[PDB]
Amino acid sequence: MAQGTVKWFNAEKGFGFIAPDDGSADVFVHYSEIQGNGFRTLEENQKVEFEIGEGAKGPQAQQVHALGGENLYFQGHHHHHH
Repeated sequence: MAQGTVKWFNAEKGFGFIAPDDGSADVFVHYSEIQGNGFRTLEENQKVEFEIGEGAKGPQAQQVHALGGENLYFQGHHHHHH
């Protein structure tokens, strides 16, 4: 297993790269391997968990589950006070 942060992901094409927490070997992401909430996509600068395997472009992220990270959205901006 491995975790990291998707450094960039092309949602249109369905591929990208993650910077693993394991020292970041630049793991290649592919939408078919992504395990999301219905989406097979990732957001740039998002935390993620995956399994590094061997692909044509080097290390490939298999079973790519989006961890998220910054989950404090829609709690501010407009009236962070009752």
